[PDB]
Amino acid sequence: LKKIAESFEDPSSIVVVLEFILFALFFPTEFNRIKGDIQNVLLLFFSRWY
Amino acid sequence: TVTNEFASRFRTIVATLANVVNERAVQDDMQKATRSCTKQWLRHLETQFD
Repeated sequence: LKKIAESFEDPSSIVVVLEFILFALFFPTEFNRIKGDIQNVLLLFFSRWY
Repeated sequence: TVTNEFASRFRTIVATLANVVNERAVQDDMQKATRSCTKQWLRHLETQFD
């Protein structure tokens, strides 16, 4: 997955999170192979808000 | 370490120091836009330290 590096701070930065939820419902085959690093960029999201 | 420790200690400083700032915008009871614009600055200041 082409690294999209950003830090979640503003409540408006939900667009980066919603981008994967939308991608996962179109290409399950492709998502099932790169779910790995798409996870750790989203694991950074869970450290900040929760 | 996954997430740097030295910077995570700084987050505790901002977390409780910002709480003290609110107690002044209740006595001078500024319009939320004023109290928000200072709480927003501490987000940028802290994320730079990372």
